[PDB]
Amino acid sequence: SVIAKQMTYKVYMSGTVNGHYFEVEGDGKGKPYEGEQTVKLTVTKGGPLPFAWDILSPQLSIPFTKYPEDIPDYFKQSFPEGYTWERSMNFEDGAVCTVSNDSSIQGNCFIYNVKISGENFPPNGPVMQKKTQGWEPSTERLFARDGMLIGNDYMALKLEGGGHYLCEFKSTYKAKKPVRMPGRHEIDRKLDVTSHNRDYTSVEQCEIAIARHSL
Repeated sequence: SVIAKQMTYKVYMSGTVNGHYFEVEGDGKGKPYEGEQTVKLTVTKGGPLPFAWDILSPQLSIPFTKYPEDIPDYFKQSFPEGYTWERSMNFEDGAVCTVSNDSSIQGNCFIYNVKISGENFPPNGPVMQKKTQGWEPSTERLFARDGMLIGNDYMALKLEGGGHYLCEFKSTYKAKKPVRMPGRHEIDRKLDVTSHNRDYTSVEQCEIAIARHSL
């Protein structure tokens, strides 16, 4: 098996949010065929971050998605060569993040190299004021276009006080070799920061991701 029942990963993140440069490194692990994973992150430059951790969390592992047998797994198939992706996060207050990734493999361990640029978070908004309280469970909707997978997800951050802060995700996933393409399908996810030190220079997250047919 190119992809084992138990795998680890390494993530290298770098970027700028509202002009603040940072880097994050992480060690992850999980069960690719069960859609379960966890990761432990360390802020290696620019910490403590002056912005909400929640905006980094969806950039920090799609091979850990449970696909049923009858839906081709674009992500697992891409290995050993791997894939890249591009994503924009378009917040309801005009803030935008642009994200890019390379995903490769080293034995039983994935390597992710992720780059983020976030701009125009309002100084007094929930991201710069660290008032977000994690993402709601979501359903990303995916389809094939020219050997790529196109994803869209209407995401929502919880707010201190009980409101929500909306964000349109648009993602394009690109295998490095041609793979068997799936039809239209959806991935249900839950993503949670499970713990952190008090200044978020160490942070742990978990994700459950499961694919199913579209209606």
